Amino acid sequence: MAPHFKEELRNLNVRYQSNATLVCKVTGHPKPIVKWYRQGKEIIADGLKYRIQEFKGGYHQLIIASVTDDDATVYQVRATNQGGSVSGTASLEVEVPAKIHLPKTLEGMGAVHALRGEVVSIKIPFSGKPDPVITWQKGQDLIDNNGHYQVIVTRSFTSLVFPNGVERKDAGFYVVCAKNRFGIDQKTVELDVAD
Ligand SMILES: [Cl-]
Ligand SMILES: [Cl-]
Repeated sequence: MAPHFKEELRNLNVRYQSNATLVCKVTGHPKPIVKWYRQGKEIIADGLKYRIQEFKGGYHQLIIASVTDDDATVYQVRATNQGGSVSGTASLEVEVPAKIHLPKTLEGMGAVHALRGEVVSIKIPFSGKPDPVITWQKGQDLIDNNGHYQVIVTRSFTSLVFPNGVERKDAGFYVVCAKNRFGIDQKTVELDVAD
């Protein structure tokens, strides 16, 4: 009997830093040998990031520890005997709730100290999967790109920039917010401007 997946690999949605477990059940005679792959590159069990467990009745399990977005990909499992070889595939998607990560806080909030005319960037790392929506406000007036401010949003941070150089009036309290479907998080940064 050529190998068969009696129970196929399942797609997984797993929360960041948890362990992800991929399981399948394999039939075949002679008993198939199972290899595991991350996007087409063989995974070698090392006992730490990757562990393999096999049980009676043809069950085969891979445990991927402490899952990062790096682990969020397509996985293959292959079963092979002298009668044939077949693979199954599943995806792992890693849910990270939206979150703002202030490098430095003073008295509760972020703080940026600037001199007049300095081209300031308020740079704010964040997390979230799905990628979150980002907004900035000053107190409570939304900011988009106009003639005064520029917003940068990349995969991992957002920056509020004062491309024309800060003016004394730029002093105040800026609120940055990251939102996805696993949640919302906001933080405030105080800017002060020195002359
Ligand atoms: Cl990036
Ligand atoms: Cl000014």
